Amino acid sequence: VTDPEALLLLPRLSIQNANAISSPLTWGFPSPGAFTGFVHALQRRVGISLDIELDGVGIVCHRFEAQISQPAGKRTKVFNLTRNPLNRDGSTAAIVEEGRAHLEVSLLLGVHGDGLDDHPAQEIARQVQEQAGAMRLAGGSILPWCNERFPAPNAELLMLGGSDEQRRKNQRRLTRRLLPGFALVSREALLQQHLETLRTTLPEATTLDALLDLCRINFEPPWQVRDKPGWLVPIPAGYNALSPLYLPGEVRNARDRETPLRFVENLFGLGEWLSPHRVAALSDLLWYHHAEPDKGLYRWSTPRFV
Amino acid sequence: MNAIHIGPFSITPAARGLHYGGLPHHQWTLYYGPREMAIKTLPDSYTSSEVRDEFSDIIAEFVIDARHRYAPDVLE
Amino acid sequence: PTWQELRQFIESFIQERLQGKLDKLQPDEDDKRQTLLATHRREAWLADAARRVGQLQLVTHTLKPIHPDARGSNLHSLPQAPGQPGLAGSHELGDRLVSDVVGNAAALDVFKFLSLQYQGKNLLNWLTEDSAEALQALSDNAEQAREWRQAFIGITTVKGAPASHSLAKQLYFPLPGSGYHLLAPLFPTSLVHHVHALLREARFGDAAKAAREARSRQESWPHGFSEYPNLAIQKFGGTKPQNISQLNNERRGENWLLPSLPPNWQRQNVNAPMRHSSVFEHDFGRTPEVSRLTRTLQRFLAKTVHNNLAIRQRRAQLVAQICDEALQYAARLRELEPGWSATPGCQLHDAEQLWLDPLRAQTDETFLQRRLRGDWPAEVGNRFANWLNRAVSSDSQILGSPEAAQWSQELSKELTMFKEILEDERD
Amino acid sequence: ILSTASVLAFERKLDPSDALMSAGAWAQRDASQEWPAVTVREKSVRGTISNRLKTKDRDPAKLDASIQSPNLQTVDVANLPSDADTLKVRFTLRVLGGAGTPSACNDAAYRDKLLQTVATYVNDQGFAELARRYAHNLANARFLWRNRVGAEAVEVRINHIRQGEVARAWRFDALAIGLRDFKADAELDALAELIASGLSGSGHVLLEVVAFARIGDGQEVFPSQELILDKGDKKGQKSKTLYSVRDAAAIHSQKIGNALRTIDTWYPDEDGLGPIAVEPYGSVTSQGKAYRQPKQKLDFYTLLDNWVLRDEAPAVEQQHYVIANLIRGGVFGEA
Amino acid sequence: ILSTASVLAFERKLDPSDALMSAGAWAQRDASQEWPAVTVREKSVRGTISNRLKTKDRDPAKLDASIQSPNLQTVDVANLPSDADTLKVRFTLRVLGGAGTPSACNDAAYRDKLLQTVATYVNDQGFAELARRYAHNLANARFLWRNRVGAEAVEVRINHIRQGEVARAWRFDALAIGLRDFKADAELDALAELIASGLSGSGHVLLEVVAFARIGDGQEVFPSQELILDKGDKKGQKSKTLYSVRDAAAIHSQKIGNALRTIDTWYPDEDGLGPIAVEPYGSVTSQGKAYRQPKQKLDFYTLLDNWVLRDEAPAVEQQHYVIANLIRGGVFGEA
Repeated sequence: VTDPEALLLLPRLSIQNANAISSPLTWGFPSPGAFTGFVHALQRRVGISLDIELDGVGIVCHRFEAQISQPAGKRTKVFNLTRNPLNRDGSTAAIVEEGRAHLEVSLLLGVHGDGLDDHPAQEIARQVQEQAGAMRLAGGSILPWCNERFPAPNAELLMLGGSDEQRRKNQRRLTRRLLPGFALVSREALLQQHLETLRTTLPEATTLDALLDLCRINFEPPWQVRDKPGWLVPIPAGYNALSPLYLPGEVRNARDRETPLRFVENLFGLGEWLSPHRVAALSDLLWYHHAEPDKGLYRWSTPRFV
Repeated sequence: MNAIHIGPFSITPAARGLHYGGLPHHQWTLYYGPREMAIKTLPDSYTSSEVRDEFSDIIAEFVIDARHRYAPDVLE
Repeated sequence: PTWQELRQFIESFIQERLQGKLDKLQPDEDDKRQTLLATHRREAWLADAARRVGQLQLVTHTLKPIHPDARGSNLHSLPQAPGQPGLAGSHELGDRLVSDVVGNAAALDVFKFLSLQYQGKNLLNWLTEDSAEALQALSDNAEQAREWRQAFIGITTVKGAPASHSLAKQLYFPLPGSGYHLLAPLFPTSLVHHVHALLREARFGDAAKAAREARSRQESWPHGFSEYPNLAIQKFGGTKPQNISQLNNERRGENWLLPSLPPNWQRQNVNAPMRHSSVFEHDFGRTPEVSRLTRTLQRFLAKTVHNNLAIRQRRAQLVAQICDEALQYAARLRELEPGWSATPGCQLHDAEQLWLDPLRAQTDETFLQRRLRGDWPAEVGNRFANWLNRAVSSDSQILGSPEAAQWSQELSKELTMFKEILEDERD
Repeated sequence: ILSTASVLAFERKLDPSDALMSAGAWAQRDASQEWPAVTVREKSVRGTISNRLKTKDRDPAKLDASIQSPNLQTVDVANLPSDADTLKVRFTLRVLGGAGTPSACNDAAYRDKLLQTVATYVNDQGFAELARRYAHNLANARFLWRNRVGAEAVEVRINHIRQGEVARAWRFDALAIGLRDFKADAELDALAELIASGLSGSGHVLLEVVAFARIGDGQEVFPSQELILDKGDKKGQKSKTLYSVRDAAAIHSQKIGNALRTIDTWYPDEDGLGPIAVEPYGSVTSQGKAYRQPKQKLDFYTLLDNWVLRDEAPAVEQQHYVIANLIRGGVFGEA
Repeated sequence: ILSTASVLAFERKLDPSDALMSAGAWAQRDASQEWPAVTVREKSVRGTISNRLKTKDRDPAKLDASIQSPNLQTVDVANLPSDADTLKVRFTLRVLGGAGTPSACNDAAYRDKLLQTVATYVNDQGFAELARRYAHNLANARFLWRNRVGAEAVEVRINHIRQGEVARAWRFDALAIGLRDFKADAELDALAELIASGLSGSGHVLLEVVAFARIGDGQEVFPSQELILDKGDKKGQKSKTLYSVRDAAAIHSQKIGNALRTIDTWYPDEDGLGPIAVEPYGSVTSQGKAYRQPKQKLDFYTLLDNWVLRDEAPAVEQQHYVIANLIRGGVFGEA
């Protein structure tokens, strides 16, 4: 919703057991809403004391490992589980299938505020790094890099460049820092135009079918494969309204009785993983919240991408 | 059980049964006449359709190789 | 139209249920037939159904897939269609909607008593309107018909207070100006059932299996097929999927999650090309991603020009991906040893070694640290361009026409970008 | 009236990393940064029937027919190399601050009462006994589990990482410190002071825990076995599967946490076992029996509602158990 | 009424390792730590028809048609080099102790009764006969299964590894010590006392056992062999796959365990065969017939349910068999 005055690079963060089930329809890399919520929790915890705002997160995902296995005779996969403790009668409890993933991601954070002029860049960078080293990113603990060879501090780069060439060199150096990974971006325009292409191909086609067609490998008879522009993952694109926004004390057993609750349904969109050298600026990769609370639509996206 | 005859193909099991994992298993053998092509260990709970579908990939590969091996010549 | 045919159909339904439970019980004595026909043969069974419709609930989004010791409010609501483009949901389910049933595993019979097609339509939409054939086909008295209609139509409306349990998920969302909403999500079991049905047609359908056989026979077919690789199975009910919901009893567990995976989700290893002559043609080129990219360039090089420039745009994007992977290869070459390029060897591609190992400038103070700074090696991509010249088709029709000119233009532009990327490696 | 909060959830304080397992030689433990990792391999087993028979298949003909059919499995096995008698197990522990602060709470009054109860607990005795027991369970390598059973010598090195360097190095003989006695030692008290300051603090305390076990040359190490459901599939699967991160055998973090939380020596049953893991309703998976039942007044939930709501503060041991549950975490709250 | 527990899981005492086989020469076996490992190479076999016919192909035309077109296979084969006659097999055994205590037990009172039963056994007759027979099965190289059947001379060296150093060395001629007679020898009694001290919990016993067998120059050795589910054609008709850990042939640990457990000379059938491996229902896969069937009251489960549940103590050799089963370990217990 705003252009960041600076970009803070949180380095390689090893998230231990992240929620591999991103959505009721998708598994794998966690939701971008988890990353945006983590950055908002960082702004809630240490952002206010530094007189800065932390909005917008760019994910690089340097490493992914899924705690999964492939059973013999099946081409699908299953989630490795954890043994929950027994009940009070000594019996095994009912198992809820929860999957885990070891992530290694680096985050670009959009920083704007007067506190950037009040503190050194390395000071606020080290403060938000030591705050983020005791938090969670998708349900997993963050490994804060103890007793390895060379630890990685941040590099907060001011986006108000004095010259266009110096700004370009800063963005290319920051892209070179986060090199072995893929920027995950939102593709609402690509999914909508592919929906229009399928509607010209066949009418009454929903956005779900256009999302599904952009993920399966289509085999065409003369036997070739229908190509895709990018990786084109199905991402959770936010939450849509399923109920009116009830009063803060209205909903029974809410998390807090001061925040209003509204039952939601998952919104599914198309995301794309790209090499981060294929972007004009690294501020395009930032994932922003977008509530629009009168109509539900509690989305996260990448505005100012293309 | 009994052999599955798919054209010239015969899927015949070994009379001995093993217990791979905990479940009982049988070593099913796929022959094209006297030549075997795939020996695979399959459960005794498998139906005949599942035993057919296990060897269907090798069957289709041999069919493709026979089509591309004895194709007639082309005059242009 | 007539109430008499609806009465005949519901009497036939309860008679079929009576003879089914008589065949299931197989009773020949102990007066079980009289007790069976004393409660499931007359209108009082409908009154007994009045004791069963209040327990069941027809829902589209439920909480019971989240931890089964949680008791929340499962609600049947169709979400509004979003005005923003390019995103899907359960709002896309229009007439292709299957409503899940939650409650006891014994009252569910009355669900088909609300899902028959007597006059040609579903009886819940028949009971949502005050029709002339309605309220007479099931009850002789008016007030009994009204209370039976209210109880039978209450299976759609949510019961109890609006509530989400502690074991359910609740996630704060930042408002634009100074606020939060708590936003408890529910499992879209109707949407999950629709996606699972579509995947069932895609993977085990008759037309899909026929297209798979046509691919296996390498013959033509009027329609294609799909594969859906890397699917994940998430069983909700451990040993009792019927306890979760009725739709989860239709598909026993098996959430069938789509692979939203990053491209580095299957990182094999990092290897150092010691005794080899060129990195692009021996080790980097054998990775499967650039393999599929090179086969894609081979397929797109020998093609018609009718969509040419648009295809060329795709081709430009395609060729960009390959040099991206080259940088990605160099990226995982940042994960190797600092001084692997200084090891002994007769041939180890020393022309590329200034870019292969950037960390040897830390190893050698002046033996090779100043060499990469003074040389500024950016011609290596030109060598990679030579390898990329092995990615083009050997067709004279492309060379005669301007297709080779456009290929050389986009190749020169992308290796200009690659050489500019390799130039400022010293910063 | 001080009703209990309907949602009440606590973060996992003392959250460990996955215990990376590598191999080497004893007296080379100082240069253990380049030790090769233990790799999980596959092997085949042909056993015979040795389970109990239920008096319908005990006839000699059917039993001989069952033996005549060969029972085969594939098992994931982790072994030491045949020139490395020492197993090194390394993980990172983050002692998080705000141990008594819940993640979620409905009632503001219940949150204030719980914070006041925890604050009185820190003002009275602190986390000093609990961090002593946590430092004990770090000091003996209980997180090695079956790797600790037949080892010749186990030694635990624990390094406090303040910013990027080892602020304080502790070295413990893990076999000398028992699995059931919680005694007093000066280095153990210093580690207890550090862990209690991390629990009482606002940030986090970072520790690197490495355990070297002299199991034997080429012996079988025991990483965490992965819980994979067969789900009634037709094709037979591998019976035993192990856990690894990247060609490197590992133990799950919850197993290391369960070994770290094995401090509960105050359950009403007899302590023939010794300490058990801090669980609500005192569940022990190795026994199939749950101590600290709610029919007695010593389960975690009734102790919390007595300590917080009705102001019935229990004994100091049960207060230690309650705060150990709060450090452990969990999802609580009636409907 | 003292019902037996649903779970009575026992750990494995006498833990073996994967016995790696290297190659070398006789009279150079003293310096054998540098010996190159036996490689599992590949070769091709042409299999003629040599099995029983099913009274349908017994016609000469179809038999000659099958013989005219035979079937080829690729086998993993492990051989000595042409200049190496001696096979060396190396593994480490770990005698743990605490054999009476089970790892998991649903019933505490049944666990106490079993502990009292094993304690009264040890007070009456400790691990003296059992450790003597285990030292016998180590002394003769029964873990050389088909590497012993035609060996010219077998020599077994057992070194007690204490603090990484050899505490005591034993050197046995494995051909003089038979595979069926359990006689007495002073060095064998010392090894029996060491395994007794290991099994009683009075000490930590790790042994390095190296067996040198004279098979011949280039002769085929017999390591452990893996199960092959699919032969196919992408894998070039792989009919036999032998076990190897890292370019080095090896025997499975459980094969060494089964060879070490061959102490049971007290089954109700005649001992003309000799000892059999200790197992519930005394099963031999090569014989295909269970000695100690559940019908004749001499198997492990009925003897354990008489000795512990109903205090019906069996004979001294039969309670030796029961305690040997407890040393072996298992998933004893009903469902």
